[PDB]
Amino acid sequence: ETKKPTFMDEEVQSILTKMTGLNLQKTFKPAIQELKPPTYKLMTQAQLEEATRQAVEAAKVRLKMPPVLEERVPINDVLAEDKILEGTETTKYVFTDISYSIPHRERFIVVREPSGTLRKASWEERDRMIQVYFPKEGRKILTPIIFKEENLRTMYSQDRHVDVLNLCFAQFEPDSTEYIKVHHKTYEDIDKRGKYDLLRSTRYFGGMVWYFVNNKKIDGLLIDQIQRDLIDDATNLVQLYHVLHPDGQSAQGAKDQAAEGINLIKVFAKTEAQKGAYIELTLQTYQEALSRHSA
Amino acid sequence: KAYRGGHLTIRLALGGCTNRPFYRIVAAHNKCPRDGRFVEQLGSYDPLPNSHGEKLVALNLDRIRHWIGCGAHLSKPMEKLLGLAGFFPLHPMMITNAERLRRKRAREVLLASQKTDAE
Amino acid sequence: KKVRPRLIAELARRVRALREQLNRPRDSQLYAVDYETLTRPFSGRRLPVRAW
Amino acid sequence: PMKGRFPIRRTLQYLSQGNVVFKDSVKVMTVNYNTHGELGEGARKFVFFNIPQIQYKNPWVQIMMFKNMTPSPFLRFYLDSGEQVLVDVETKSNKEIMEHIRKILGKNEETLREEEEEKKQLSHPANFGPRKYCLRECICEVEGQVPCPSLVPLPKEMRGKYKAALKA
Amino acid sequence: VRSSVHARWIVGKVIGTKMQKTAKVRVTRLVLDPYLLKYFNKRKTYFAHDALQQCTVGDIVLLRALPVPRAKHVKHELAEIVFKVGKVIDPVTGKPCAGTTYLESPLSSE
Amino acid sequence: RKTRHDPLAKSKIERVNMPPAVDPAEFFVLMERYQHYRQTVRALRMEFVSEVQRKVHEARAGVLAERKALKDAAEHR
Amino acid sequence: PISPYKDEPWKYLESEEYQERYGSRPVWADYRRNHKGGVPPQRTRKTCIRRNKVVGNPCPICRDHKLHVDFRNVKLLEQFVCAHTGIIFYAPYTGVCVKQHKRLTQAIQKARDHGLLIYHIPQVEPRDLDFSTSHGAVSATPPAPTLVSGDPWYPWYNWKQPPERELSRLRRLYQGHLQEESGPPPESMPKMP
Amino acid sequence: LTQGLFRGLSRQETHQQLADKKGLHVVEIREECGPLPIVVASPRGPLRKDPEPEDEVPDVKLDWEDVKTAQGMKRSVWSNLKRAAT
Amino acid sequence: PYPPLLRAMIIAERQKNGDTSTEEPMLNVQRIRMEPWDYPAKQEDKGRAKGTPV
Ligand SMILES: [Mg+2]
Ligand SMILES: [Mg+2]
Ligand SMILES: [Zn+2]
Repeated sequence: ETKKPTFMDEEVQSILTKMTGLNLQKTFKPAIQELKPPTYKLMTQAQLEEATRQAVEAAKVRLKMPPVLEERVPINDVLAEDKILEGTETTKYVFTDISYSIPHRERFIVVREPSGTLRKASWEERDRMIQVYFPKEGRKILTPIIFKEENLRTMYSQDRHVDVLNLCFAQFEPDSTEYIKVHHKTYEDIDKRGKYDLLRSTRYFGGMVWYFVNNKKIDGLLIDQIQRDLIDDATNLVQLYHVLHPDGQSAQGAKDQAAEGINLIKVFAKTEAQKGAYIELTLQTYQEALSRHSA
Repeated sequence: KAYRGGHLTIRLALGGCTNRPFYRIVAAHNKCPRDGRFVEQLGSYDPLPNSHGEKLVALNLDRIRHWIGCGAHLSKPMEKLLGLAGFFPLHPMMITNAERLRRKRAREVLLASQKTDAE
Repeated sequence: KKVRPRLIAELARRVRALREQLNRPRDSQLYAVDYETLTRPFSGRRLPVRAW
Repeated sequence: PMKGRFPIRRTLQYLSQGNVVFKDSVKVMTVNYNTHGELGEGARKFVFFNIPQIQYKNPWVQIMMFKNMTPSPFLRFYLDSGEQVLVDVETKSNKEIMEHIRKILGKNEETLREEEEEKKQLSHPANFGPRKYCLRECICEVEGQVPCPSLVPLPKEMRGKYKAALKA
Repeated sequence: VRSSVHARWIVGKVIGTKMQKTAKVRVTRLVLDPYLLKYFNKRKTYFAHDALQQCTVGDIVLLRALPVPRAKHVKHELAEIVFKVGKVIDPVTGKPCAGTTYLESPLSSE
Repeated sequence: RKTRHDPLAKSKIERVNMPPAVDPAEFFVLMERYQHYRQTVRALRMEFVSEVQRKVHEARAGVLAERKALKDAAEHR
Repeated sequence: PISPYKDEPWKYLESEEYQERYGSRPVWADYRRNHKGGVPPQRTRKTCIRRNKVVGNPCPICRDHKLHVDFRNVKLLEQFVCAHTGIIFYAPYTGVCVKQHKRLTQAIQKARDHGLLIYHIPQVEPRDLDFSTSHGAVSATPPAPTLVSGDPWYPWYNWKQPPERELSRLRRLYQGHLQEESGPPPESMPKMP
Repeated sequence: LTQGLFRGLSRQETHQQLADKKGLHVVEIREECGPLPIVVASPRGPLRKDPEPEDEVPDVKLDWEDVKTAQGMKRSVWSNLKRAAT
Repeated sequence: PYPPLLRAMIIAERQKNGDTSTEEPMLNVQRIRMEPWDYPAKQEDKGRAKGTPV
């Protein structure tokens, strides 16, 4: 019949990429790390543009939007229950297959419980054991205290929402429960304080939009884009919401009125947007400003 | 060093420090020292529980199946680790010791009951 | 690649092998057992208890 | 300053820039070039610059060079199977000569990528041993495990010194 | 195919034909200097089996490893004389040459 | 440890080791277990040997291995 | 002496007393070690304070008792962190003793973990190429027939009583070295009441 | 040493002077800044359209100490020693 | 029956390759000819005591 587009669909990928934008300054911000004497080249105007083009190409690789996944189902599987071994050992044994040429999501990690029951390791145990034998840079075996509520709120108070997402991505798998909660909590703080600009020109911008659309709370994001003269992205936000919610007041209203461009926001503001009056006032303010520049 | 006869054996090589045991599962010659030269390390075994109350055992199954198919023998403690992992059937000694432990505790219950009842 | 040979090492090896055949012990000597002490007079090693 | 003209040739950085890795079939490479003549200009520059790069990446290939024995420069390769490969290098720059021999007798980038991956499997991250061969020496280095007694002393219950005293 | 000789194919210069059915061949390889990082010729002497004794002192020969060493030092055999001494045939054109000048013009046979 | 040429200790000249007493029920049950456990392991061992032999043969004259050999020879010519 | 800023270490750096003494430059700027030769020893003194007694030439941390090394005192810790590279200066650089440098390293690390100190956080690639969770290692493997019926994985796991004739054969084989015959073991592990 | 120090520092060529002489942009490449090209100096006059000839092998004189250090062949117990801030 | 870990991996291999079957893998222990421990061995391959007398 009709299938709602996913996060990795090309239409969604193209729209989200345009809403992100390649800022070579931010994508290649001078990092605070060990420094080396920079090299210098004598380049013409054509060569300088070519070098700028390569920086644009390298920016896209760095701005690749991570895939969005649902929470993984907890693993509760028992291979065998040997009652003979019950009570012989007071500590459970964890066995991890450390074969190199095996994907980390296809390794057999089993736990021999003290009761004698052999069971597959849970997701939290599997991620911990993988780091023990196959360490990854930036990932700690024990969960850092940075992910506590107080520590995260401290990061939010410092407008370092990108750092939180970078820390969460390196530590937790995308389908993990902790990964979802940290990302969702980060997104809520962004919307409440209107800090959408922090995630602009970052690979994590697409996830923020995807979270907002699925909760019908793109009211805050739409307001910010209009105030920053991003109507083209603002219209795409409304169109993406209509695509993912065909059976809505705004989606049906758009079809009835054949609204396009700025008219799409007006239909959405009156029908489904909670702060419709604020959006209309914001859109009216921009429209008057644009008209003066036209003359 | 070319020993007279001998064979490869998958055994545990003790590491760590005093009172901190740690065994590395290696495939070495039978005549080699316990912590001496080995052909290929096939995993690790940490008998001391960690902060999660777990004993970490690593089994390079692809290489373990390779060396066993090349004629490498298995030490008795190694045959129990495989049995605990389910890679091998439970060693008869593990089953037999479980039965002995049950008998030992069963007799302790009878002694405890008599002390409470009689006195 | 010339190395000083060891003639005596080869000479001793052949002498030991030859004497082990000429002076080989016989079954009556190797497997004789003193039924009183249950020890073999050839080597003086006690037989296992279960075989007594 | 480093002695000789073009001192960059005697650096490991320059010698490792050679993109020509001969196949297992190639055994002996002979270079015949002319010391004079504008047509053999590429051959002289190939010997001056590219020969050290080729030998460095192919330490087991014999390279013997002959000067002023034939009217025109050429390259000859002696394969293991007995086939002799002849390459003409007259009126061709050293870069062209470098790419031609790589095309006909050099391993492609796909083969070189595969060879490097094989060496990666040799160093297993899960293995424990000296820092020369393994990333970690003991399981005590793994956070969450019982640390080394040298740094953090063990409880008296877990030490054999007090185990015997309590029992006897 | 299998041979116990380490050097399978080697190209060297004959420096002596004073032995019966054996040509003393000098082989040079480029060996890296670990400190100077410059290649210098290293010369090793190989004995080659020459059934017809057609080698002449001063020519370039191709040596093929024997499956087994026929003598204590003879491990290779004369495969092909690459450059005869004073009678070099140019591989590119096939015409005889004396140094950098063709003895027979390549245009003789078009 | 001691070598073959080291003289025997005087204190152990008269030492005799008494074999342990046998529990008839536990001995027979355990003896059967060692006859089943080694049967399963030997069957497992045979499969492991075959896999090693198959992998060597597949790398030597396997269909995929031979396909690459002919492909490289075709490219070389 | 008892510093009143122990409860709130960050208050000291904001006082007028701090401005008069140090100013806008780091505390260790005016400190110079005393040592023989032109090359200083690669390790500073172990501690400037021994048994509540201060050495003749205290380190910048030890020379001021009002400077408390705490993770909350973020401003002080930045003086010991390179502003261009983010690394912590070694002991010979600033001149602090080994004991206080170790305290600084722990405090700086503690500050970074809580997010109070800004440090470079690199962007990493995802660990797994494929995120599929359909493989049997992470999925639910179908149960074996033995597991469903509750039987042991092998028949010989459970205790089977040997035949009477076989028991008599062992008794005859081991005359004079027999233990008390053992029946089937308890089905479950007993516990002390 | 004093007179030599002031002599070399007085004769150093700035990036702006180099850009004016060559008539080309001077682009700074920083590893911390990734592949982002940074223009530090641009010629005030006309800009050349022909790129500089990319020589395959530069004919420059290399100090052996710099090369030896780069290859790790230079061991010295007196190098990279921890010293007071300057 | 296979040991619990080996059976799971073999079944997991079938699902990975797309094969769908409910058959339980089993070991062909029929080939294994278990022998009594008191079965006579090869006297030909057995050694002999050394010639040193006491
Ligand atoms: Mg057996
Ligand atoms: Mg067989
Ligand atoms: Zn101090």
